[PDB]
Amino acid sequence: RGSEFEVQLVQAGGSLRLSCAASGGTFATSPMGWLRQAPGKGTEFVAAISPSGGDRIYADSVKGRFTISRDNAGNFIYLQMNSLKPEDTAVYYCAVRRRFDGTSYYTGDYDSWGQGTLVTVSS
Repeated sequence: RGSEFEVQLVQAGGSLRLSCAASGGTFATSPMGWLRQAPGKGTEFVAAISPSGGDRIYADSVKGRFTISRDNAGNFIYLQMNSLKPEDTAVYYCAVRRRFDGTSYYTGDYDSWGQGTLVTVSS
């Protein structure tokens, strides 16, 4: 479903797998991430994965519940969301790291890419 973006309804304690695709290995060289915007809130950082697949970092509010991965051709990254809370209700964006002014946790170094996904968690 959707309106300006894709929509996903889930129930608390459920799981969901977001996916984000490019063409021609667009982000084979780039570090990647997921950002989210909860209503009223600024964009926050969720997870990031390096080109090698192996430097994965997590907002402490998703650490241990979410996991990030990618393919090797540079076309896909996934966000595997488990133990969903109603606190996780937000619009989710995959993002390319295009600048290197801060750490890998810095939402400012990321550009959202493609089309967001509203994940509503019903208590």
